This record gives sequence, C-alpha cells and structure tokens, in this order.
Amino acid sequence: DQPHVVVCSGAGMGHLTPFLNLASALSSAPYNCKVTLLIVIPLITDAESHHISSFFSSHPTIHRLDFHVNLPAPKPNVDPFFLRYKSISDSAHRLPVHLSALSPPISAVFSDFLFTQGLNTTLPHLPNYTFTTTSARFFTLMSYVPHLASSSPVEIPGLEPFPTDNIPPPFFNPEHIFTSFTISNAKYFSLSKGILVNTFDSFEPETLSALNSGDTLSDLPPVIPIGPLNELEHNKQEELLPWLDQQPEKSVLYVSFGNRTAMSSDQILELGMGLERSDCRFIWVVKTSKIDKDDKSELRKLFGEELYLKLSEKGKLVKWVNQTEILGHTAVGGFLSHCGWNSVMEAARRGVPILAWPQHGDQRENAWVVEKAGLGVWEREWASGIQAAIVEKVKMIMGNNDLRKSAMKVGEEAKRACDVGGSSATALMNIIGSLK
Ligand SMILES: O=c1ccn([C@@H]2O[C@H](COP(=O)(O)OP(=O)(O)O[C@H]3O[C@H](CO)[C@@H](O)[C@H](O)[C@H]3O)[C@@H](O)[C@H]2O)c(=O)[nH]1
Repeated sequence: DQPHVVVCSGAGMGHLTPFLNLASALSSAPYNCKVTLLIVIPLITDAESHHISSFFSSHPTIHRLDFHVNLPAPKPNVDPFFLRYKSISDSAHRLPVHLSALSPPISAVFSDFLFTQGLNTTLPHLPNYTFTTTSARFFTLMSYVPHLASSSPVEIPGLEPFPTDNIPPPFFNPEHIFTSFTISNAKYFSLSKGILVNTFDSFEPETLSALNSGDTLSDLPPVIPIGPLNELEHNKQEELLPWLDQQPEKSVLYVSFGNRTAMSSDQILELGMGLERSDCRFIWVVKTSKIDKDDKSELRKLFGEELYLKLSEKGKLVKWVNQTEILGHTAVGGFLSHCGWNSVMEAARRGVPILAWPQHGDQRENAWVVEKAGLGVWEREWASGIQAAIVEKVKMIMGNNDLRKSAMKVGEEAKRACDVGGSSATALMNIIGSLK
C-alpha cells in the first residue's frame, strides 16, 4: 500500500515553503503517500509560525512532527539565522529515535541539506533525498565548497565558470559558520539517494546535463529536478485581490525583496522616488517595525507626506502578501525581486518577467540563471543608482515585447513541467514509484 515518507524542513521562509509544498504534493493524488512533516521548533519569525499553523490546519491528513532544537545563544557579529542553521545541522544526528516511533515504518526521508550528515550517518539504511532550495547552478557551487582553495574564477569542470563577484566571500573561509556546516554536510551528499532541486529541465539544461552525464561532480548522486512545486491553497484569501481584479492585464509591478534583505531607509526612499516617477501601478512589500499590517506611520515619516500620498495613490504599500496569489494574478506584469530561488520559481511558473536586484548569497547566480533563461534582466549595479535604475528598467520589464514573450515561454514550460505528465512530475512519480 501507500508509502510513509518524512519531509524534514529547515528554518526561514525560503527553506520552509518548498518543504511545505512538497509535503502537500506527496500527500495528494497522484502520489498518495502518507506524509509526516518534521518542523524544527522553536521557530524564529512570526511569518514562519503563521505559515506553518495555517498549513497544518488546511492539510489535516499530513502529520506534524515537532523536532525540538534549543535556540543557540546570540553571538556578536554572527548572523542569528546562520546560528540557527548550525544548531539544526548539529542536532540532525538525534533523529533516529524520533523517526523510529512513526508508523507505518517510513520508506524515505526528504530533507533540507542541513540534515545531511546526521541522516546519512545515523540512518544510513533509510533513503534520504537531499532537497536543496537553491538553483541547480548555485547548488553545484555549494557542493564544490569543500574543494575551494582564491580570488580567481572558480571553474568546476564541465560547467561555466563562477566569477568571483558571484561567490559569497565566506565560502573561501572554511571556519566561517555558514561555510563550516556547508562543508560538513556536502561531504555526505554522496550517501544521499539523490539531490532534488526546485527547478525544471528546460530551465537549467546545461547545468543539469553536466551534473547528470557524469561528471562534473563524480560523487554526487543523481540530481533530480522536481519543480516548480504545485502551489498551496492559502487559508485566508489575499487582501489585495479585489483591487488587482480592477487593474488592466499586466499593468501592476510587484516589488518584494523578502524578509532577509537589509535595505536602508535611504535605499527605500530612493526606490519610492523611482516608483513615483514610473507609469505602472505597483504592489510593494515594505518592511516595517510596527506589528499591525495597517499602520503606515513609519512610511509617512520615511517618504514624507507628499511622496507617501503620491505613492499610496499609485500603488499598494503592504507588510506581507500571499506571493503566489499576487504573481498568479493576470494584472501583475512584472516582478522586481532579490531572486531568492523560491520567488524565481514562483515567477517562472506564471511567466512573470523579473527585474533582478540580487542582494547576497546565491542571488547573483540566481539572477544570472533568470537572465540566461529569458525570464528577466539583471541590473548588476542597482545599488549605485537606485532611482535611475527603477525609472529606466521598470518601463522595460513592463512593456518590452521580446522579454514578455521569452518570459511567457518560460511560464508555459514551467507549467508543463509540474502538470500531469510533466518532466518534473514524472521524475517525482518515479521516485515515489520506486518506494512501492
Ligand atoms: O511577502 C511575502 C514574501 C515571501 N513569501 C513567500 O516566501 C517564500 C520566499 O522565498 P524566497 O524568496 O526564496 O526566500 P528568501 O527567504 O527570501 O530567500 C532565502 O532562501 C532562498 C532559498 O534557499 C535563497 O535563494 C535566498 O538567497 C535566501 O536568502 C516564497 O515561497 C514566497 O512565496 C510570501 O508569501 N510573501
């Protein structure tokens, strides 16, 4: 009968939502698995807590397993999420006693890469699919981190070189907190049954081809595209939908840099000045210390009254959205994004052209993948002239006919890939089929 599988989620929105999406897909037709979704508690952000609660309330047949990992003490000059990621990696070896109590006996685990060493050493007989949450392109660099020595381009044989400006500088320091648990877990990728990627074959064909053909990266297991993951339905309907319903097709710019972006007040002000001068309407997710989603006093102070009024007449300034509901609306014509990979793939699914302003980490390589696929354009020096960058490029994404067509073609292939019979759905069905 039906396989029982465990999905091991990590921490942070970007490392949570693809695991929720996978859990949801595997619990439903045509996969029809019994799914236990492991959640690391405590959670760090309220966004995480509400997303998880809402998920389990709307997926009653999915079983929740709370995996308690003590919060690490803060340390000066160490990022709190990196400290949390390290605590998860350090705790993964404790999973045997927790997974052994599950019934019926589990057939497989699908896990964040932070769990790799713990799962592949203490549960070596349990098939572990390491589900990376970044692009296939950046995953290859991460898997190569244990072999780094430099300020030269990194050339993984068989792949286009990685320029220095696209590699997080900490990757060259094995003692950096992030590099340390990247190295310790990448060293056990070879014991994973496969690497799953939230991507699709026609989106990263050169990378996937190299990895698979053998070799580049001899010792990796098969690297399997399973994206885009079919979207969740959300408990509460998106509050901006009736307004979006009133806008012409493809006339609204969606703007979001996510929870992990550190834009200063000066940068936010310049961005607002640029938007006020553009012709399109917008939805802009702006971070505010006030907890009430409706309190705009901080924005009024930041922009000043005249600018704020003009901005609020032309678009929506909000604290949070259901992103997939926004990107799925016919009124949204473009996406100014930091290119966090979940956001890239949600835009790919809907064929939404991207204006890429990457901030840190994998985002520059993600932006390059987006530009190479024809899904968007990457503004390499956005931070050196924010207002001008906005005025010139927003008009272009919103109207350029060639980019609109190439982005639409990405959307058609992305939809095809996750539909019944799609290349990604076929790959996932074959994984589940191999458990029966
Ligand atoms: O207002 C919001 C903002 C985000 N989301 C959702 O949250 C997820 C965000 O994903 P993403 O943008 O990828 O996550 P980030 O947390 O911003 O990004 C982190 O995680 C990604 C995946 O590993 C990386 O590519 C980034 O570099 C990293 O910083 C998506 O599913 C979005 O739909 C919303 O629903 N509403």
